[PDB]
Amino acid sequence: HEFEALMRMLDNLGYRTGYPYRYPLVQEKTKHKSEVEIPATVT
Amino acid sequence: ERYFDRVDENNPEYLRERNMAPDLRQDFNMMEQKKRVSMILQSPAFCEELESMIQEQFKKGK
Amino acid sequence: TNVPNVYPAAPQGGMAALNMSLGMVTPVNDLRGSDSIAYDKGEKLLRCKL
Amino acid sequence: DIAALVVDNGSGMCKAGFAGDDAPRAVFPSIVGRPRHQGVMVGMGQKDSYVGDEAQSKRGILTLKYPIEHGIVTNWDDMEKIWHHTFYNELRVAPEEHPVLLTEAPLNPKANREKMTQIMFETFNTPAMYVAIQAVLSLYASGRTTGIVMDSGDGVTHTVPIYEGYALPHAILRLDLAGRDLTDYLMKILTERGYSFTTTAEREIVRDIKEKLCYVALDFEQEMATAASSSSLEKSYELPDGQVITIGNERFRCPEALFQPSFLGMESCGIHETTFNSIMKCDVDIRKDLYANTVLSGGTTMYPGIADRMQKEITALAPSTMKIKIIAPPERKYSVWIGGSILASLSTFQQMWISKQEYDESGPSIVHRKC
Ligand SMILES: Nc1ncnc2c1ncn2[C@@H]1O[C@H](COP(=O)(O)OP(=O)(O)O)[C@@H](O)[C@H]1O
Repeated sequence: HEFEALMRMLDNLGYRTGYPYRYPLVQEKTKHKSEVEIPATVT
Repeated sequence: ERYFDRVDENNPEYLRERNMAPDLRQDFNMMEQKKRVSMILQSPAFCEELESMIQEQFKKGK
Repeated sequence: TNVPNVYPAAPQGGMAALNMSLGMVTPVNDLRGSDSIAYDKGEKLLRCKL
Repeated sequence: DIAALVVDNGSGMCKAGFAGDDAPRAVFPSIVGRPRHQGVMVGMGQKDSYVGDEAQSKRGILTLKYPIEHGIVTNWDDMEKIWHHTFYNELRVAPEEHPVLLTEAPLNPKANREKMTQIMFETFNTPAMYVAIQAVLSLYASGRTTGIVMDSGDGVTHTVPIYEGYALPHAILRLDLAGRDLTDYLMKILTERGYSFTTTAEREIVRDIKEKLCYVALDFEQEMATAASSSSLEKSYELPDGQVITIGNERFRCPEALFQPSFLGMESCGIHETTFNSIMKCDVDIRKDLYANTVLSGGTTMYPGIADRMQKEITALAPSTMKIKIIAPPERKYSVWIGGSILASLSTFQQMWISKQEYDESGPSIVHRKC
């Protein structure tokens, strides 16, 4: 768990490492639950 | 006697009932079923954002 | 074609330059935009401070 | 308790209501009718000119003309008549007691705002009046402060992107392709079926036909093949004189001029291409949000299947990694007024009103100072 964060630090700048992450990471935009927001018509 | 009970010419804002298009008849009912204007004002988190955004956009310009 | 730039490092101050390069690459406040509505002002302020 | 008034004007529709209300009080077409036949009946009701909902009842004996075309007023006297009818006959409120809120198109000539402000202070003695952008108010009615909005009315179509409450003036795109031109095209393509409509009342009849029996095809060529090879895509309209017509093939032909203006022969591109170009004109960093928030506004976007076709056409031009979604509120006809009903209700908006006394030393250009 300590090595994964360090190695992702190394990958962020441009060090093209080939280390496979056991735990994949995704950034996604946060979700809303205000009553103002209207859902989309389609998928 | 319903016809004696009420008169079309007694109340103009009841006279509006006779002269409505059907889609105009739905639009009012659906839109006051939704109560969007009430929703936006009653909900604070969007509200003070709109408040301060208008106020400090007036602050520097326009 | 070019990776984000890395500031040169002192022999004992490499990771400070690492942090400052990473901070210039990734802003600490990225909630600005469409996510401004998601959080109220008071909670967003604490998130930014922390 | 003095409350502000919100009056939304567009070519063919005028709405008005008190601020803070869910519903506008008055909705009526922006029409002016003058009698055309020889009036010989002594002692009964005749008038020089009919305006509003009453004029639409007597289409047979009236010539109907619109004061606004393409978002630009042509005769200001008719506009005064409509405003007077709105203030007095519809709401029965004094115009000089309550402030009034007004809306207009984003891109417009100089003289329109100045003339509108001059008329609104001088004729009605309005203590305070403000001008706002229609599409910005529609986005406020959707309740998100960011995203690109498409408002297509009966006068003109325009897409503006708004980021953090600011509409970028360079990225605003305007296309002169509206519902009245679609009505004219529908009349021209109904000519070939054997039914002929020439007068203005018949134009209103054709507009009602378009509102009732039109839809947007997902695939144009496949729908032509289906309509040519079968009689399933046929509906019957019943005219006010009792005659019955069959709309048939034309139902998906009239709205398709929105996407391909080559049918009308217009040089400009389609509406989806216009939205895509308006997104291209913005900065890269915000483009994600512009592809994430898109709302439809205006009565022209009430054709069935408009959202699916819009999403498909935008996704075709968009990058593959981008996510495309289209938001279509059910009350997209009256969104702009709703936004106005939001904007007048705020506690910071009372200082945003134009002062009556300040106009005396400023003049008609004061709105360009304050708005
Ligand atoms: N239910 C409907 N279905 C399809 N089209 C409609 C419908 N109602 C109105 N329209 C079209 O929208 C136009 C009115 O647009 P509108 O929202 O009044 O524009 P504006 O208010 O900006 O003048 C009409 O000309 C008509 O062709």
